[PDB]
Amino acid sequence: VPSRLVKNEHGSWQLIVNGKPFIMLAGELHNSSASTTEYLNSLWTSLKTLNLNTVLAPIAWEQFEPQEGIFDYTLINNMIDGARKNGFKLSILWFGSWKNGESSYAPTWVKEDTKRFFRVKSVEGKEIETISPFCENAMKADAKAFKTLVEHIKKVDQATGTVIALQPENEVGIFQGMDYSKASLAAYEQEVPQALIQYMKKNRKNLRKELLSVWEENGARTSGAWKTVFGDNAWSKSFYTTWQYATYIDFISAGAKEIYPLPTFCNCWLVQKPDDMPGVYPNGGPVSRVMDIWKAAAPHIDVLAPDIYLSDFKNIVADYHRADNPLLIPGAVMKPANAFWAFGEHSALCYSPFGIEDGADNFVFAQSYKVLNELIPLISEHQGSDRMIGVMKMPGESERTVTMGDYQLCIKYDAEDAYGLIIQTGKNEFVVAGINFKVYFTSTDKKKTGYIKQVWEGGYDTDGEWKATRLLNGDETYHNAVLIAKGRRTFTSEKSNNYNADHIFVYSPTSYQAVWSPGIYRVTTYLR
Amino acid sequence: VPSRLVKNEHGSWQLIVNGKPFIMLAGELHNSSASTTEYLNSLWTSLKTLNLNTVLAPIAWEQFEPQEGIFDYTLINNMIDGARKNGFKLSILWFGSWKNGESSYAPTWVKEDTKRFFRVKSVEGKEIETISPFCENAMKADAKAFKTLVEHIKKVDQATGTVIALQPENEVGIFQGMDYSKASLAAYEQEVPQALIQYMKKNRKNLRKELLSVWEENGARTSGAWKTVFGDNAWSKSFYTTWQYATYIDFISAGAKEIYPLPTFCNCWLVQKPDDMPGVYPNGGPVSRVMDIWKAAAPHIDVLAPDIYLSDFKNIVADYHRADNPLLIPGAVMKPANAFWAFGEHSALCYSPFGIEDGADNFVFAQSYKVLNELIPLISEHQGSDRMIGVMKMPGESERTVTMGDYQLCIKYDAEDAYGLIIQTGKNEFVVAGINFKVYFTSTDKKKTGYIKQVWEGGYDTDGEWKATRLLNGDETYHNAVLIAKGRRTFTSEKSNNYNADHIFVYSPTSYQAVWSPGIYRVTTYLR
Repeated sequence: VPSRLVKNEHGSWQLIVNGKPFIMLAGELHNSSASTTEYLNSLWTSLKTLNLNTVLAPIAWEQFEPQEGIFDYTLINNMIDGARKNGFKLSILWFGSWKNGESSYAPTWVKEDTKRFFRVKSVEGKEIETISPFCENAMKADAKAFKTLVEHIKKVDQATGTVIALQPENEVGIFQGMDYSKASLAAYEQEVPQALIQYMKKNRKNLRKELLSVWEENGARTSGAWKTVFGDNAWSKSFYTTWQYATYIDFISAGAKEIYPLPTFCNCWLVQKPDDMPGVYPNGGPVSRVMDIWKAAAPHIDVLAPDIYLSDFKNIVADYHRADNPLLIPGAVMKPANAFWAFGEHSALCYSPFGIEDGADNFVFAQSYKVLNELIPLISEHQGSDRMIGVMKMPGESERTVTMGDYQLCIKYDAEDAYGLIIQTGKNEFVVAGINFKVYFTSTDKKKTGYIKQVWEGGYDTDGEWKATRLLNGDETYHNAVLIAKGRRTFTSEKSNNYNADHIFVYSPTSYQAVWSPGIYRVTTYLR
Repeated sequence: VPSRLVKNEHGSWQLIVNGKPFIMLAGELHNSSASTTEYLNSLWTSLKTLNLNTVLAPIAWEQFEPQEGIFDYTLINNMIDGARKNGFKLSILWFGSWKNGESSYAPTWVKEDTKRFFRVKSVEGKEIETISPFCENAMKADAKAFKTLVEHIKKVDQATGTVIALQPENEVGIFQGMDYSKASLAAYEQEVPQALIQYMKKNRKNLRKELLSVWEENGARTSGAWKTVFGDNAWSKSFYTTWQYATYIDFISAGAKEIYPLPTFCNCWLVQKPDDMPGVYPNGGPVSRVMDIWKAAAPHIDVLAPDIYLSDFKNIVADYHRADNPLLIPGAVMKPANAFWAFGEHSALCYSPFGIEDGADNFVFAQSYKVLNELIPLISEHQGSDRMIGVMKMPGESERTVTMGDYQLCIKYDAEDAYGLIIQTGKNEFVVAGINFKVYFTSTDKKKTGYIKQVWEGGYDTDGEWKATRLLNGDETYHNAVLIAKGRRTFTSEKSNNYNADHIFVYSPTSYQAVWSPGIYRVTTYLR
C-alpha cells in the first residue's frame, strides 16, 4: 500500500506516503462540489493557489451505486485524474449510510425500501430520514458498496498512491437520546459486549472520565445488561448507540482493509457546549466523550477525527489527541494559526479548512501552507518529541514561557493574530516559524548567561535545502536581544507615504503598504 | 403567416412563431430611439447583452408617410435588417393617430388640416393636440397608412417572420370626461350599438362589474340611447368614448388583417389610483374597466395589453388576464421578479421593460432572461396548466403554500427580492427556477410522509437538453430537508476576506464577493 500509518521513535504516528513522511496540508470541498466532473474540474486552479498538498473530496453512495449492483466510476476516476494532473493527494470521503447524522446520500433504492432498510424512529414513533444503525441490511449494502469503491481505487491507484486515506461516513449519529426502532429497543436490553468490558478493564487508568464515572457509579460491573452496567440514563443510551455505530462502521471498514488497507478515519460533530446531552450533537459519533467505546468497537478505524469550527481550538485539539489517537482535523476554519498549532504542538497528520475552494486568493493562508510545506521534513523529524511546540495567542494572553534544553524561551505576542511553531534542532539551535511574536532566549541555569548568537531568515528550496535570505542583526534583532518573527513581506500596490521618525528607536520609512505571512528563522544560541 | 395565436389543450393562448411556441423576452425602446437608422443601429449590441429575444420598436406615421401618398420605408427596412442581424424578433408599434392620448406623431399634413382632421375639444371649447376619434377622415387616413406598412412587412418578411406582432396606436384616450367636438356630442345621443348589447347579454357572467352594474342600475335595457341604457354620468361618457376608440382602431386593424393577419394588441395607460375617474387616465384606452367594450367593438384586436409601472404588480396582472385575454405586458419596469410572475403564474406571452436600451448593465436582469430562455419549451408546455405557478414575494409576505398533486409545497422567502417559478413535470418531479426562496415538500395525504428524493442544479443547453451542474445535497439542501433556490453565482473581482465561522451551521468561507441570479433546479420527491 502506498500510504500507511507508522509510529516513530517518539511514539508519534506518522503518515508514510510513497516511502516518505507526509503531512496533509489539506482542504475539504463543499459537499456538492464533487457531484459532477465539470464542477470539480472548474476548481483545481483555485485549489493550487492555496498550496494544498491534499484535497478531501466525497464520493456519494447515491451516485456511485445508482441502482443496486450497478456502479458508476465516473466521479472517482475523474477525481483521481484531476488530482494527479494538479499535484494533489486525495482523502476520499464516503458519504454512505450517514452524513451529518442523516441518510440523504443513500441511494434512491435504499431510501425507497423502508421495509428492508428500516429508519430510526423518534420518541413519537415517526420514521426519520436516517437509516437505523441497527439495520444490518443497510450495513451490508453500505459495506459492499464501500469495498467495491476501494477495490477500484486499488486497481487504478495502488502503484501511484494518489489516494492516501479514507473517511467512511461523515459525522454520524442521531439527534435523539436513542433510536426508538424496535431493534434499537431490543438492543438496549442486551448484555454489554465483552469486547467493551475487556477494553474498559485493560485501559481502566486511561478511560475517559465520562465513561469511567458512569461505569463506577453502577459498581464497575464486568457483566450484565447495558442498564445494569451503566444505569438507565442518557449516558447508557449514548453508549449502546455509540457501540452500534462504531460496530456497523467497523464492518464497512474491515471489508476494505482486507483487500487494500489505507489509513482510515471517522469524523465527529463536536459536543458544542459542555452541558450538551447526546442528541443535541449526533449521538453515536466519535466525540471524545465516547472515544473508548469507538476504540473498543472499531479496530479497523485508525483515527477519530474532530471537525472543529469553534473558537476554543487549543483545548479541543488537546481533548482529541491521545497516545492511541493522532490529531487529524478534516473540517475546520480557514485560519493559519490553527494549522501551526495543530502541526507544531500536537504533531497533527492533517489540517483541512472546510469549503476550501471558495477561499482562493486567501493570500496569508496560502503563504502559510507554503511555509508549512517547506517545513514538512523537519516537523516530521520532530513529531512526538519535546523539541517541538506550537505558538498561538488566544484573546487576553500576552506570553508563553517554555524550557527547551539549556534555554528558557519567552514568547511575547505583538498582535492579536500571533502564531507559529518552534523546533529545537540542536543543543544550541532553533528553527522558529510564524508571525507577530518575539522570542527572548535566556539560560535555564542561572550561573550562566544565555544569548542569541546569530539569526538567519530564510526557507527551504525545492530540494529541501535551507537557503538564507538575510542574516538578521542590528535593528532586525534589537542587536540580538531578541528574535522578531516579523514574517515574510509582500508590498502591495497601495501608497503608504510613511517617512516620519516614530519615537527602542528604529527608522523604517515606507513607501508602500505591505502584507505579511509566516517566516522561517534559524537561531543559534550560546551560553557563557 | 409566420406568427399566430393558438389556444393549447389547457385553453391558454400561445404565440406560435415559425411553427414553435414562442414567449417574448422583450424590451421596448425609448420612444425616439428608432427615429433614425444610426441611432437605432447604435443600440443592437446593448440589447444583445440583455438576452432579449424580441424588441418592441415604433414606426411613426409622421415619418412613414411624410407627405400624403408618399411612403418612406427606410426605418422599417433598417429595423428588420438589424433585428435579423442581431437575432431578435420585432413587435412593431404603430405611432399613428394617438400615442399617450395625443396626436404628436400624426404627419405634418394631418396636423395642419384641422378642417379635414378635426380635433378633440375641451369643456372650455379649446381644440387640443389630439385628433378626435369621431373623425372618420383620420380613421381612414391612419388605416390606409397602417395597411401600407403591413403590406410592406408581408412583402419583405412573410417567409422569415422577424415581425411577430403589431400594436396599433399607443395608450389611446382623452384626458377628459368626454370629447366636446360637435361629432362627439352627436354620438352620445345615438342608440347603443346592438353589438354591445348582444355582447353584454351573452357574456354577462364574465362582464366587468364596472359595466354590468351601470347597465343593471339602468334596467339592463336591450335598446335605447347611451344615456338611456347607461344613465347620464361619467361612465356612460366613458363607454361611448371607448366604443368609439375601439371601433376606429378595429377598422385600422381590420385592413391589415385582411392582407396579413399578425397577432395584434392595444396597450393601456392604467387607472393609476382606485378613485380615478375617466380622463385622469386616457379615457378610451383598454383599461380593464372597459375591456368588455373593447372586446365587443374590436374583434380584429387580439389582446388588451397593460403597461405596468406601478408596484401592485400581482393584483394588476390578475385584473388583465382573462379567458379571452392572455397576459401581454409591452411596457414595464426592469425587474426580474415581475417577469417570472407574469410568465409562471399567468402564462404571459410578453414581458417588456420600457427604455430597455438604457439597462444594458443590468447583470441580474440579463441572467434572468438567460434562464427564462432556457425554460421557454417547458413554460410553453405548461401554459394554463395547474402544474405551473409563479413565485414572487411582496412586502410583508412570508410564504406561499400550494398543493401540487400528491405534494404540498411551502415556499419561504429568504430575502426581500425573492422570485421564480415552479413546474410539476411529473407525479414525483418538479422544476424550480429563481432565487432567494426555499421550498419544503410534504405529502398531501396525511398518512404518508413526503420528502425530497434528490436535487440537481443545472440548465438547458443550446439544444434544449437538461445539463446538471451539481447534485445538490448535504449543506446545499440541509440534507434534503429543503430546496434552496440560492441562484447561479458569479464571483466579482471585489475582495470579501470572509473566513470566520458564523454561528443550521454551514461553513462558507469566501475570498471574493459574489452576485447571484436565478437558478434552475430539478427536484425528485417520494412518499414512504
